[PDB]
Order: sequence, then structure tokens, then C-alpha cells
Amino acid sequence: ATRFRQTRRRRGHVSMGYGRIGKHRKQRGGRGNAGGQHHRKTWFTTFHPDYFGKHGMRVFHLKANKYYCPSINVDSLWSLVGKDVQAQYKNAKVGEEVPVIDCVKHGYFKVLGKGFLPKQPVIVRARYFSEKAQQKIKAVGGACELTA
Amino acid sequence: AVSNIHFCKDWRSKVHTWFKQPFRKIRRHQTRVEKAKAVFPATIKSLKPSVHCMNQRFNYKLRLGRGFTLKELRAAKIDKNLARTIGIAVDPRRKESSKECLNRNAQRLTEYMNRLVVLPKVHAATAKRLVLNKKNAEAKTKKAAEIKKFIAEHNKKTKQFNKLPVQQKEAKQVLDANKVIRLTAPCTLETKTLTKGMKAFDAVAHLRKAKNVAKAVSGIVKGQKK
Amino acid sequence: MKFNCKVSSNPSKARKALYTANASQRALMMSARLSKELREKYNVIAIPIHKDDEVKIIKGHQKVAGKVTAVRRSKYVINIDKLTKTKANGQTVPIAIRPSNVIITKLFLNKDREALLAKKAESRKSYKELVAKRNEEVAKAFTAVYPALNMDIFGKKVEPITEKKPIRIPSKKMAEKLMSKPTLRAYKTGIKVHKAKNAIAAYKAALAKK
RNA sequence: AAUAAAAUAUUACUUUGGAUAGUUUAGUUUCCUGGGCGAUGAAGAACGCAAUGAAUUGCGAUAAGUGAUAGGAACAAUAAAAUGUGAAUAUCCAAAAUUUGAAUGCUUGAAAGUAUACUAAGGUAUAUAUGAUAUUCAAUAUCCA
RNA sequence: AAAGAAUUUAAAACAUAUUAGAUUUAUCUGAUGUGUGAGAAUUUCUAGUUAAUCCUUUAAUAAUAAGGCUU
RNA sequence: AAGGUUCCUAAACAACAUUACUUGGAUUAGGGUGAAUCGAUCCUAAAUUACAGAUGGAAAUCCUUAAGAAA
RNA sequence: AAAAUGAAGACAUUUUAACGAGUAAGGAAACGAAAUGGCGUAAGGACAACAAAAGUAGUAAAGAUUUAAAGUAAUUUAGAU
RNA sequence: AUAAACAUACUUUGAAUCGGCCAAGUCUGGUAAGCAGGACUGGCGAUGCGGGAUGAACCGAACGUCGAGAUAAAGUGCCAAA
RNA sequence: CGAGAAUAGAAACUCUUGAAGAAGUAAAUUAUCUACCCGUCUUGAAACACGGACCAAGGAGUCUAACAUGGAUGCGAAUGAGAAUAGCAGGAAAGCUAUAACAUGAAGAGAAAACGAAAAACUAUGAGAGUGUAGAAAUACAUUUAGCAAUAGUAUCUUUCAA
RNA sequence: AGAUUUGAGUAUCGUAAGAGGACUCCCUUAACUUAAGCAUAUCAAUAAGGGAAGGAAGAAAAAAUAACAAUGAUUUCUUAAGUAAUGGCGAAUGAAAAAGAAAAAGACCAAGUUGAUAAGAGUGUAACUAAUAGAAAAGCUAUAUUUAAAAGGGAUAAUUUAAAUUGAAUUCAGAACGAAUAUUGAGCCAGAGAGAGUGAAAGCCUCGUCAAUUUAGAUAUAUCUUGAAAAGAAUAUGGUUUAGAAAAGAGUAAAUUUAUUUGGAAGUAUAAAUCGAAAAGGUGAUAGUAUUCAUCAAAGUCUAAAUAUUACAGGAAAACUGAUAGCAAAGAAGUACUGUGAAGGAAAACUUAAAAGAACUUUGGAAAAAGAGUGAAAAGAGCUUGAAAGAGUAAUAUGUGAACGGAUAAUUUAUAAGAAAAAUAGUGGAAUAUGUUAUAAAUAAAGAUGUGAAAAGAUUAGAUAUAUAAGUAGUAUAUUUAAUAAGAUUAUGUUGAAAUUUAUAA
Repeated sequence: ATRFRQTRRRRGHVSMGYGRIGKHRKQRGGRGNAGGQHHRKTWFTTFHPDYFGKHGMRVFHLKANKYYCPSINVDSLWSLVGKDVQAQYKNAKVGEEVPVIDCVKHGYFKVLGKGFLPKQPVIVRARYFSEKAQQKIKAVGGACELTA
Repeated sequence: AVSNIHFCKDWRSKVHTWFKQPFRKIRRHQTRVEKAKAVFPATIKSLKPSVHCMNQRFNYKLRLGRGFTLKELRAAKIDKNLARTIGIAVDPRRKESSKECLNRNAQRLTEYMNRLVVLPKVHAATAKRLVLNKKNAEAKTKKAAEIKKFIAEHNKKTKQFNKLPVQQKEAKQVLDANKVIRLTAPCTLETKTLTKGMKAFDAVAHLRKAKNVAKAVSGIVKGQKK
Repeated sequence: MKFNCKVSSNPSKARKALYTANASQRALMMSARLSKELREKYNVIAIPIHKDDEVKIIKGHQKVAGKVTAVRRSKYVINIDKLTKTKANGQTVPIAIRPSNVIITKLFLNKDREALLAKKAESRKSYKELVAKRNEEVAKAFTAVYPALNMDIFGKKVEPITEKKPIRIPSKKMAEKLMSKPTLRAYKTGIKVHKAKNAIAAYKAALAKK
């Protein structure tokens, strides 16, 4: 909407809101991130204090697929099957039939332990487990299964 | 935020606009229709395997591959020379990855071969194959008796190749065979019985024992040479 | 609406093809309509004009009837012996007339107009029998749904549905609050004007009664 | 102190100028189909051709046009002649297509020319590199009587 | 010392033996055969012993080399 | 050499030759250039350019009778 | 700014009180008690005689010259030629 | 004690700007400068109005459009109101 | 003599001018007061600082791409999927439909290996809801209850040599 | 002499050249610019220079990825991704596998084998030849399996391309105009209300547009026929007697160095100098040696489809420009004109419906002027309208070294405000007010909770017909017989808000 810009409101003003003592000239200190260590050092120190330097080891060819590991906490496990199934198997214990949560089928590899689980037995099938994740699943009456 | 914009080169000669996009649909769709009218079996997008994706990030998913291996055709009792003529993709470059891949893609070929209806090479009713079917039809009936029996009672040498299903039927023209034979059955909610042993299985220790075993092979080799 | 993608609906392209058209397509464009006497004899609506024809001007200052003395296709005009203007010094010049302001009253039919007119006649008949085939098919499908009616109802007067069933919808209260001020003010003024007209109509009727 | 000749100001009319308004046989962009030249001489250049033409258009010693096939009565600034026994007009067709130009017998500056062979004048062929076949040769290059 | 069922049918790599051919050279070429590799224990824990022990070189290790982290 | 019809004649003077022009190298329309012997054409000078050969990534460059079964 | 009223009136409500200079600069649009208010140029989609012939126009459009009126102003409206 | 609810505390985003100049019951260098440089405050810049004849800074006083009065700096022989 | 209070009383008019042009407004001239050349750089220009002879038309913060803040909008542990692409009616550069790869987010710290969050929280002040009394018009006190947002401070937990 | 090798001349039949280069494949070591200087770097496979191509070109069938529950020629799009990495680690530069789509197609030489070997080659044609990757020849054979006389002709149909033809409804009526399409009134067509022309605005005047027809041209599109439907042939795993007891791309891969290049960093790609393999070997991007593992098998060739296009030609569109705008060019525009040359490079749209473009007289040497006439109107060719700057004419007004502006009045001019009407006392009450009745209208429901039906389907168990059959409730389709689970959609009860406010007639 060019009719809502500031240019339409500054017609008749000589400098178009840019100053008379200091004009609107071509440059204001260099093109791009110029002068990162001479006259814009106070900008990089103030707002990007670790911009210049090196840190860590180079990975010549990083295989980004080997670091892929989606995570889900324990409190969010039941949302995979919904509250309808959760209430159905609310009154189960050892011996009878218990729902299985397939984290891998939903795209989750590692199960972390955060928050609180409902007080029902459940079987959790996944690729990795945290120490506190297995504790919270076992403390509620469930079992942990590995995959892949 | 520090800006990283790569417009210092002459981007104006690098700009590609998509004004032809609404007309690619019309071109491709019309050509796709034209091929179907020419020889409708051709556009069927010949059957393809069910192969897993690569890497652990995707390895639980199935996707159509290119071509059945020569071992999968043998398992399904199809000649590799006749396979290409009846809309089957064949990829000799594919090494058989596993027994499960061999079995799963053997069902795909067998299921496709049951839905297949090959028309006679010559439309005349005097074609040799149609005549040949009549000549040995009496042998088929007695053959179909004993096969129907030891199947009905039971429930190492087999035919090398099966027969091509050849007959005369109405032309029900289906634009592709991959969408008729699904890769994966719909997934229901799996559910299991909780046992005492299941409650006792410690998953974390198994993960760390498996990991720490792999990281102690160096300690084994280093101490060996000493 | 045009659906043939080959023809153009650009006004500028149409005029360009009008000025640069060759003689072959200029003849078929300077057509004129036959008169009642000639239409009944030949069953032909219009034919391209020709020299030595007799026409009658129907639009213009002078509606005279004369003989065609010149068919100028470069100027897209025709000339009549009766329509002339004296050129000051004494000589007369013909007055150009567009061929769409005249109707032919006497053909000059040697041998090719005869063949053309016969061809033009059968084309009219062939289209008439084709329209009749379509019309009965449309009528046949109308009877199968309304067997008690006939297709002539579409040519007569239509009686509007006078029933005024209202519907309760929980948005009529919000109608005034869903208009912008420019369209709210116009709506309210129309209501105010309509009410005042009804008030004067009511007062007039009372006076007429009394 | 006085004058309104000049000067100044307003309006009407006229003038120099071509703004403004109305308009478009012209452009710009995108998209669809093709992307069809040449030793069988191309693209380009030059000269010439209309009853009255200088440009432009079309054409090539058959010249603003020829034949054939469609086409059906015109063109016009002024005359002429032709014209339903076929005027205009149209073309992936037929004949024809000047000097040049890759330019290719030799030469070429703004150069007029000119050699041989085949069929006086006219018309064809003869540049360089190259494949196949035919024919004539060269070198003891290898044998060899 | 204490808890532990482990998931279920279409198979090739060849470590090879044993034969049917050919070969002399760092000699090869088929087929018959079994296991391998097969599936209807494993973990924790206390006391020893041995070994390894700051991270990485992305198929697994090793001694060299190189790169990381702190100063 | 350069110019290119400016040459000759007739009609005519809107424009042009710092006034004017009946004049004009200006407007319009016609006419006008005759070679065996004068020149070009022929020969070579300073120099210039080809086929093949040599050089070059390339465009192209060198060579002018040396390198050629050429001339 | 604060009170009162508030489906449509209208003048962007009613009342009271304080306030109003200004270069550079800022206050985009919408927001009923409106988080500034408006004028103008051109083009696109709608609306424009509510009873079935629905904005103006050869009974004179656009434009041009002026005379007057409205608005603090940008500008608008109308008459005459 | 006095004042303070359109008080107070802000948060975010951002414009312009960092050539200055003047006065003085002030200071330093200099013989001195309408010179050069500083401490505190008020101004001019950005500012018109009344007075000083005239003046960026002096004195009174800061500005929506007007009417009527009392005033400020300062004036009351004529220009010029008294 | 007399406040309060109770009881009774009283205000509707003249003149002049105006379609023979009132009031107002506009134009020209005169008279008193008043008025330096516009734009720009500059501490400071009417400047003996620069551009400007006059008029008309053209004339200068726009477009693409990445990020951030902010106001309106839809959905919300999800949002987008006008990613390519594939279909539908209609003939359509428009419209509609696609259980979908992925993008951002739901988990953070470490160079990396290796890991991966509760004492079902605590304290302080704080939004709101009542009941009574009184002034008495609104409103002003007493008292019961709840303690969201925000700020600050605590335990506890993940990662790091280091929070 | 003769048999060969090599090299020439000539003759015949052909072949290359030049134009174009928008898109395509390449050669070459630009600089301006950024880095607030600058020298590496950036600009940048960028400009200029040069070569070669087609309707597309390039690439293309792993000495390829990956470390997986693994993929599998090439090309193009999405994502990865401003990421790994590169970089005076500064400015800045910068991919690819995985994954989602469009399209899909695989075949050859060389080497090896067969040798009464085959106009031209024997210094070798021809035939066979790979993932069960020791092949290759001759004859027998077993089992599964494929199989109509091929190619080429002729005809109909279908799908497309082009041309031609056809293609409705007021030649309506009145008034008025120079002129009707406009205006008033009465009708009609529409699978046609896209558009143009017509004295002026048209759905019905012309041409076209919607629905169509015909005729030609092709398709590797089907049918029938030539054409018999046989003999045989073909695919794969075996057995058998002979024949045989192989090959798999060399100045190549790699190495030392130099130079360029790359995101590729102890060297990603190319080239040059030197060196140079093989009882093979290459790759797994941190150099090195060893042992395992994985995965391919280089150093010859071809290959459609999906993709690009601002040359050029033909079309269609547009929230583009409307004559200082839009291409430089709306007219004889790459034209006039300038330069020795390479090159540079404009301006200029409009009379009217129709020229009906005044035509005869007087004055004048003539050009012209005045009459006259045409036209709806001179709009009179320097022609639609005709602004400002600059002048001329007429009217009005003013005056001593500038002019113009503002406040306030005076003079003059102009504009411009009206037709009703008093007091008191007989009638005469008229709009309206108050409240009484009646009528009409408008205004209250957001939800909550019961009982059903139901299409396309899904699953399971039978039956029938067809095809196929692995020894794994056999599979697949079509039609039916039942049964269970849910069902988009959809029907209908109960429950729960009224009594006010306006208008109208008395």
C-alpha cells in the first residue's frame, strides 16, 4: 500500500525526514558488516559479543541425520493415543491386556522423563530412554521396550 | 541481527519466475491423458517394489522403489524377460537386502499377477494361446482336482515359471497399479499383555551395556599388544 | 461470451483487420438487406451488394430510391445516381452512402447471384430443420417432468409467488451493527424516506375516502 | 503645481504558442505453437522495372507482374484498353529469377576485363580442403626373374 | 546373592571336506555336502583380579600425525 | 585532386545571396559528354596479398620462392 | 482529561475545566465515545430513480476563461461564455 | 514544612544531533582583540511581540481568532499616544 | 428596627431606515499605520554568499530478498502445506479439494564424546467478592474471604570445568 | 619382367564453408566495485575476444551413495540450506546424501570364442557373449514357459490439425435531429448480452459470437482384409557326446612439483614437466602402515520422456503507456542529418458525416482582401478544443528617484433581504397534548437431554463363473447368502424466555 507510506505525508518537507545538518547520503559507515573491528566494534561488542573468533572442532562433512532424535516427555506419552483410549484402560493391572505406545510409529525416538504420568500401567516402546523416564514409567506400574 | 544476503552478484540475470507453472499442469495432464489413450497399459506406471527408506531417521517407513530384483521374480515365478512386457519394473542393480524384503516384494508380484489380465497377442479367436488353452483344458481340470485336494487335506520341487493369465475380457482401464496394491496396511492401536518379566526388563542398563561394550574394544586391543 | 481461443476480442486488432482487409473479404462485408417483395421470392435475408442494383435509402437526410452506380470497396461506400451534390462551380458529384443504410429493391442477377441465392436459400432451410429438432428435444424433456404442462407457458405472462414466509435467524439484530457508516447512513435514509412516502400515501387515501 | 504620451493594473476580443480535454491502424510485458536458411548459391548489398513516380511498397530483362488453382464485378488522381469467353483479390504450387555477396577459373579500387574446354553471339564447367570408385603414373620403399 | 520368555515359517557369503573335468603355474574351473546362522538367555549387585581411562579424525581398531577444551 | 549536373536554354522570383533584384552557382522543365591515334586497360618502383608449408589455446600470424611431385 | 448519555440523531454526541509559540524530527490505515483529522490525481471491484426501464449526457459531456458561494486551509460547489 | 492522580513507574521500537554562538558583581594564555580555551546559569540557534532610532543574543514578556479594561520595560516640546 | 418562617403583591414596550437597494461582501482608487529576496549551507544572509530572465509539460524514498518490533486477523501443542505436484466443475494465469515431504515451535545445555528437567513447589506485596455501621446524595470506616498478572527472593531438577 | 607397400595427377558421384546464436556445450588467469585505505579475497564463468551446435542441447545406465528394518541410470522441481565447510576466519563465498514429485528405457563396440574361415578388410568381415556375472561352438535331449505369416499394402471407426460452409431475434411505431444505435411505446432471440463497423450511445442493420456440418492431414489408436493358423521358433533351469580349458579398455590409474579451480579443509577437478602399475583393483573426503568390513568394477560409444528460450515467425491476453508517455521509430525510422572511419542518431498524430476544399463580381502587378456561396457549425486547409509566458485593440483608473502585499475606513460600481398585517368583544374550534378502549406490528432461545433411519463402504464366514496355483483357513475379479463394528448424513419428543414499545381508528 504505497498510499500509507511516510513519503505521502512528507511531501512539501524539503528533506523528507532525514535532516538538514546531516543529509541522507549514500553510506553511513560502509557496505554490509564493514568495519566490524574499527568503527562498528561497539555494535558487535554490544549486540554480538562472540561474533569474531573460533570455537569447537571442525566437522569436515557433518552427517546431520545421525543427530536426529526427536524427544517426548513422559507426561506427553498418553497424548499419542488420546484420552479416549486412556480412560478405557484406566482400571488395568498386571496380567491383563495393556495398550502399547509406539513412539517410533509417531516419529519419536527418545523418551524423556518430565512431568507426571497418570497412575495406570502402560507399555512404552521406543529407541532410547532417560534414566528418570524409565523410573517414572516403572514407578507407575509399566514396562519399557527397546526398538531398532 | 547480522545480515547475510548474497545479492552482490548480478541476481537480475539469475531470477527465474514461474509464470509457466499454470500451463505445466495443462501440458502434463494432457500428455498424461494422450498416453492413456494410445496404449492404456503404458501409462499404468508399471508396478514397483516396496523398499524401506535409507538411514535410521527414515528406516521405519516404506516407499516405492525401482524395479524388482531377479531373485524376487524367481520367487514369484515370473520370467524376467516377460516381466517388462506386462508392466513390471525390473532392477538387476538391486541387491537383495534381506529375507523380509524378498518375501514382502514376492507377495506384491504374486498379488499383482492375480489381478493381471493379459490380452491375447492376436485379437483373432484363432490365436494359438487361446487354441492351446482349449487343447489342454481337459488336463487343467484334472490338474485342478489334485491341487484342490492336497491343499484341502494339508491345511520340494515347484514350477520354475507360472502361466500368464491370458483371456478375453472387457477393458477396465486402470491408470496405475501401485495405488491398488497398498504398501502398508492401516495401523491400528497395538496392545499387549503385561507380564512380570516385562516389568523387570531394565531398558537403560541394556542401552548403556550395549554402548559401553562398543567403547571398550579399544581397551581390549590396547591391552592385548602389551 | 466468445469461447473460440483463435478469435480476438481486442477492439484495436478488430479495426486493424478492417482497414487492411483485402478485396476478397471487403465484398462480403458491404452487404445489404433485401426488401419484403424480394425476401418472399428468395427466402434470403441479405446478400453482398452489386452494381446496377436498385436500393432505397432508409437512414439519412434524403430517403430516395435509386440505382447503384459505384461500389467503392476501398472507402467501404456505395454511390447512387439520385444522391448528388453540385460542386459550387456547377458540376455534380455523387454522395457516398454506407451500404447498411439501404435495402435492395431490384437485384442485378446474371448467373452467379442465381447460384448464390439458391445456396443462401437452402442454408436457411437446413438451419431451420436443425433448430426444430433441438426444440422438440427440449420440449420432450419438459413433459417427462411436468406432464400436465405445455412448453407454451414460457411465452406468456408469469405470475409471481405472492407467499411471504419469513425465517427467524439470530443475526437480524446484528444487521445494523454489521454495516459501515457510509452504507449504514444510506440504509437508514432509505428507511426514513420510505416511511415518509407511506405517510403521505396514507393521508391521501384518507382524504380520498373522506 | 500640472500632464497623462510612456508605465502600471482588471476584463472582453484578436493574435504568437501548442498546454489541457476527447481519441488511437503504435508500443511494452507474459503466455501458447513452431523454431521450417545455404554450393539446388543463403542472409546482406547494388542496379533496374509502373502510361503519367522522387521516396516507399512489390518485383527481376516474362519487371508494381506471368501460368495454374480458388475467387466472383471492379479500379480510380487523370486518361486509355481489357473484362461474366471471368476485373479485382489469395497462394508453403509452376515457370522465371540482372550485378554481386561463403563467392568458388583469374583479376577486382570507384575495375574497365579476361583463359581453356563443351554445346560467331549466348549458355554451362574449371577455387581450397576432403570420402568412395575408376584410370594414369612415381619411388628397388619390400621382395624379386 | 536378587530378580529374568527371550516372537514365529520363501536365504545367500563360502571356512571348508568329496567327486567330475583341465593345468603346470603364486594353478584354476563345476557340482555334490554339513555346520556356519538360524530365532517358535539377560541384566543388576557386593568382594576380587586383568586391562583400559580428557574428547575427535564420521564402517571397526591399533603406534605416528593432526584437530579440540582450559590457562 | 575534390565537387557531381553546379554546364546550355526557356518559363518563372514564394524562399536564399545581412537593402532590393527583372540577376544568380537559387525554383520548375527540357537538352547536353561521340576516340583504332588523348588517357584508363599493359609494365614494373617503394610496397602489397594468395594455395601448400611453418607457428598459435584461439582469433589469426609468419613466409613471397624459401621449406612444395605447386609456381 | 473527567463525568452523563449512546443503534444512528450529527456538527466526530452533551457538560465542566485546563491548555494552544517552535527549526531538525515524529505522530501509516482501521478501532462509538474512535491510539491526530482531512483535500486532490489516475486506474480496478462494487453502489448511485427500489413499483419490471434504476447516476448524468446533442433540451449540450470532458476541457478552457471569468463571476459568486462553502471551507481556517488543502480544495469544493454553482452561474455565464 | 511545601507541592504531587491527566501523580508516579515505566517497557518496546525509532527519528534527528554531537561545526555552535552570546551575556556575566567569573577564570586561564596573551599587550590586547568582535582573540583562544574553560566552571555555573540563562538565552540565540529553533523566536515572533512592546521598548532601546536601527541590531541573533540587551530590558519586559513568549504567540489559536477577536472585543473591552487594568498593566510591564520605558516614556510625556514636535516627528509620537501621553 | 427587625433575620427565619407563614400569609399576600405587582413585566411585556416606543421611534427611524430599507427592491427608489437595508445589513453584509467583493473589485478599483485614495488616505493613516504597516511590509528587505525567495531556496540552501551556516553560530549568524536582505546580504558585497551561491541558483534563479519568463511560461507550460516532465521531475526525485521505488521494487525484489532476509531478519526484528508493533497494531488488526485465523488456528493454538500446534500453525503452515497456493512445496513441488495431483485432481474437480467450465471453456477459467481465477475458484475448490488433496491425512503430506518438510519449515518454525513443543527441551535445554556441551567443542565433542556422552546426556537430557518437580519438593504435584515455598515466601512477600498485590487484582476481585461479600456482610455491618454511618454520613446520608454520592460516599466514608469496621470486618470475612481470595489471592491471578508483575517484581524480587527461595528450595528442587537437566546440562557444563564453570549457572 | 612380375608380386606388394606407400604417395600423387585426373575423371565421376557427394561432402565442409556463409547467415543466426534468445536458450545449449566450451576456451581465456579483465577491471570498475566491496572490504569505509589496500596488496590475498570480492565483483567473477562476470563484460569484451574466440570456437561449436539443435529444435531443444548437455547428462545418462555406478570403479554411485550410505552404515540403514538400507537404496539403485540421467535430467528437472520442493526440502535439506544461508546449513557442513571455505575466508587478511575479515568483507564475504557456499554445496551434497537421505526424503517428497514430473518422467521413465535400455542397448552396443573392444577383448574372448567359430574357423574347407568371408566387388571390398584375412594386418580380419560376420555369428555368440554375462549378477547363478569360466563365457564361447555342433548335435541330441527333460521340465516349466511365451507364441498367428512378419514386414509392407487397402477400408472404416476414434482422437487431433487446418480450410470452407452454416450460424437466431424490431429491414417495428411516434416525436425530434444535419444525422439515430440515443428518447418514448409495443414486441422478439439467447448453449449467441465477446467484439468491430454504420452521419450519434445497437442483444434483434452488416460482419461475427454460442451450438454445428463438411472436406482434406496425420496417429504407430483399434478394428476387418491381403492371412494361411500350420511348420516351427523363443525364454530359463538341467542331463548328454564332442569342441574349448578364455577375456574384461595403457603413457591409462596413481605418484613428486607447478598453475588454475573447488564449500572440499595434510589436495575436490583439470592441465603441463618428470615418473609410471597390476596373477587386477577403486571408494568409505584428516596424512600414514596393518588387519577386518561394506560397496562398486574406471581408463570406448549410443540412448527417447520429464527441462530452458527477451533471436525469429504466427496467435491470445493485460488493475501496462496514451504522442515530452510507450520501442529510438503511431507518417518514405535506424529515416533526415554529422563524422575519414569505427560509429552517433532525432522531430513530426487529429478539418468535416461527406471536399460539399469557396470559384462568380470589384480592388490589386500579383499574393491577397471585400462581397457571394458550401456546410449543423468555417471547423478555411498553419484547419477538433485552444491555456500560460509575449503582444495589439477597446473600456476603466492612478502617478515627484522602484513596484507588489496586509489592517482600517471613505468614494464609485456590482451583488443582494418583504407581502404579510393590531387591540377588545359574539361564533369558529385545528394541528397538537393528556388517558380510555380496540387493532396491527416489532421485540423474547443460547443450549441441555432422550428415541430412531441411514448411502458409500470395512471385516468375517459360505455359494456360483473365470484366471492362476508354492506343500502355508490358496489368491483376484464379478454376482449373491448371511453375521458383526462403526457410520457421514438425517428425522422426531422433553426441557427453557412476554408483556413491553411503537403506529393506527374512535
